[PDB]
Amino acid sequence: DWVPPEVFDLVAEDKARCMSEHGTTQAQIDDVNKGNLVNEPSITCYMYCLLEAFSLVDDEANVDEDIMLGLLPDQLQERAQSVMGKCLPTSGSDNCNKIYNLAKCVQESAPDVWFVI
Ligand SMILES: CCCCNS(=O)(=O)c1ccccc1
Repeated sequence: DWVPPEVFDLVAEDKARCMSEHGTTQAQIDDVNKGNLVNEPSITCYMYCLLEAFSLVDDEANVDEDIMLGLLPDQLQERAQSVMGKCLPTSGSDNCNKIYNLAKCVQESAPDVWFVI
């Protein structure tokens, strides 16, 4: 992807901790990236965890859209803003479910945009 290699070390520790906390496998992360998302806490709570770690969402999974936009290439920022227009605010039964709903909304609307590290 566009995702530059310097992010993967930026995220490394948070990734390990989030996967550990949530019972997440790499296989599940791979699936979300190839389009396949289910409402399983091991993956949905992983995405919430990682978003939180980078201050992209609050304690109720409200998305900080400015921070979110500022971590994207200006190439995408346009298309991202468009997708957040549609898919924000978040809604759901809990923080994990809220991010499931968001991922799903983005994936349907913009395939290029919802990547998971
Ligand atoms: C727009 C898609 C956000 C969800 N992806 S992510 O949670 O893996 C993530 C990506 C980049 C930084 C932090 C978390």
